[PDB]
Amino acid sequence: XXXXXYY
Amino acid sequence: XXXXXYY
Amino acid sequence: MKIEEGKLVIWINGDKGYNGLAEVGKKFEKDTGIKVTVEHPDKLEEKFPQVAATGDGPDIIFWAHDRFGGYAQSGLLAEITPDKAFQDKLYPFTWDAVRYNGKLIAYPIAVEALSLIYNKDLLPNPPKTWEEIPALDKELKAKGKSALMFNLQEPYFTWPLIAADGGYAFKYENGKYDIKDVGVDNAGAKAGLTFLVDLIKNKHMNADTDYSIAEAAFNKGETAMTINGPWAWSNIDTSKVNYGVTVLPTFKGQPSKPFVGVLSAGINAASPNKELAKEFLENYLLTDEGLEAVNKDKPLGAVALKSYEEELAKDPRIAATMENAQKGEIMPNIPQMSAFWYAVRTAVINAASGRQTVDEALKDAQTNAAAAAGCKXX
Ligand SMILES: *[C@@H]1O[C@H](CO[C@@H]2O[C@@H](C)[C@H](O)[C@@H](O)[C@H]2O)[C@@H](O)[C@H](O)[C@H]1O[C@H]1O[C@H](CO)[C@@H](O)[C@H](O)[C@@H]1O[C@H]1O[C@H](CO)[C@@H](O)[C@@H]1O
Ligand SMILES: *[C@@H]1O[C@H](CO[C@@H]2O[C@@H](C)[C@H](O)[C@@H](O)[C@H]2O)[C@@H](O)[C@H](O)[C@H]1O[C@H]1O[C@H](CO)[C@@H](O)[C@H](O)[C@@H]1O[C@H]1O[C@H](CO)[C@@H](O)[C@@H]1O
Ligand SMILES: OC[C@H]1O[C@H](O[C@H]2[C@H](O)[C@@H](O)[C@@H](O)O[C@@H]2CO)[C@H](O)[C@@H](O)[C@@H]1O
Ligand SMILES: *[C@H]1O[C@H](CO)[C@@H](O)[C@H](O)[C@@H]1O
Ligand SMILES: *[C@H]1O[C@H](CO)[C@@H](O)[C@H](O)[C@@H]1O
Ligand SMILES: *[C@H]1C[C@@H](N)[C@@H](O)[C@H](C)O1
Ligand SMILES: *[C@H]1C[C@@H](N)[C@@H](O)[C@H](C)O1
Repeated sequence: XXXXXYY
Repeated sequence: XXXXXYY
Repeated sequence: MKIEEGKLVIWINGDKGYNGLAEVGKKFEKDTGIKVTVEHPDKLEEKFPQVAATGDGPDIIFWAHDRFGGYAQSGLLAEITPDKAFQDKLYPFTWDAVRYNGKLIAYPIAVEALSLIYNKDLLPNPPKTWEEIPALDKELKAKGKSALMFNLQEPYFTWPLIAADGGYAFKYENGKYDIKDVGVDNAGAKAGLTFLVDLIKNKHMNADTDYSIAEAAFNKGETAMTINGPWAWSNIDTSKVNYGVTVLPTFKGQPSKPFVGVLSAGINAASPNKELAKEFLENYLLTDEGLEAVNKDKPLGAVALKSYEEELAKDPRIAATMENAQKGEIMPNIPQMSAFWYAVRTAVINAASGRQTVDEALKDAQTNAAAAAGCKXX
């Protein structure tokens, strides 16, 4: 993980 | 807005 | 926002044969009155999820299959239902690449594998091993050239070396991928990344080298070798460099093991043109004629359609593509792939820039890749 979103 | 990130 | 009833919007990467695809779409429109617009946005695979449902997304998205499981988990892709007779038209393993949670979620188009591309005039006999590349560079440097340039910014290009001596993404166990068991920090992965960092430390490659830099360098005859996929052959053809396509070099005696993509066409689950998309893909695109049109624009690789692949197999460049593909692995399509690629991207950049040691970089990658994550990000 480590990134964000939201998809 | 309403989206996310983080860039 | 461009989706409309009775029209099709298609996204495909800008290095692929989008003009050839537009031509199949032109034929589709003559036959059905359904206009087909092909677009090639930057980072289309990252853009897709957030614009698919209500935004300016496409009716059809073309990308390697590894991204598709994640899309499907979020309900973004229409299940496809080709009949057994149509399925029998394509190699069985290509259907497996686009099967996720028991369902087909895209049409397989072509198998993309990385190969070693070399300048026959600068280097009539390419190296069999990664280990001999430093010496070859020193030689070529003396003549104002370099041995090898390829895209270091995308982990797709460096993974084959990292995997060669034992690096792996997720452990396959009890018939499924174990998302908590990541193999990017084992002995083989460390050896692979260490060799890469050393190439950079000893000035045989540049840590900021990217796709466009490596392509120009090779196509302008300044570097003897590059690593790239079939789509790249068209531009080399234009350059008139006398090139060969061959098996990737071994590392510690083991084949480079590229992660292999199956270029696939997914249908937007929120498109009001799903039936239209199915018809285009099954009856127009996945035909000898449709694929030839895209292939003659930019080569596809080893196509999924048996009848056409049998014609392409005569090409030694395709034979090389297949050989590298067989020594690698079709990518998993599980949602956790994007976390994996992100972890490796980060580790490679940090290690190559000297901002972390290999051991530190890969340890962090293993930790991050394994972090639990739900279907909406993380
Ligand atoms: C960012 O959102 C996450 C996730 O939000 C929850 O789950 C998502 C799927 C759902 O859509 C949403 O409605 C929630 O149920 C939250 O857990 C984070 O806290 C949130 O971080 C922002 O807000 C917190 C404070 O609550 C800040 O400390 C963070 O720095 C974030 O704030 C910035 O990010 C936002 C978007 O740019 C801005 O509002 C703010 O600049
Ligand atoms: C980030 O969002 C997730 C929510 O994600 C959604 O729900 C989870 C269960 C699911 O697995 C995922 O796919 C989505 O559906 C929240 O659960 C996290 O708490 C949130 O983490 C950030 O925000 C929280 C506070 O709300 C922080 O405690 C975390 O450290 C994260 O912080 C991020 O925002 C901070 C900016 O203030 C930064 O430190 C960091 O970028
Ligand atoms: O580098 C990580 C990246 O690799 C793969 O992307 C390839 C793609 O499969 C090829 O078709 C071509 O477009 O080059 C891309 C890499 O630059 C994965 O498919 C992708 O998900 C991943 O992020
Ligand atoms: C912030 O900027 C990035 C880069 O343009 C976008 O991709 C993102 O959607 C947001 O607009
Ligand atoms: C969720 O999945 C999307 C599509 O693959 C990524 O672009 C995003 O960064 C995250 O991994
Ligand atoms: C996060 C907020 C916005 N991007 C939504 O579309 C997703 C589902 O959750
Ligand atoms: C959010 C987490 C990750 N995307 C970081 O790169 C940014 C700056 O913040």
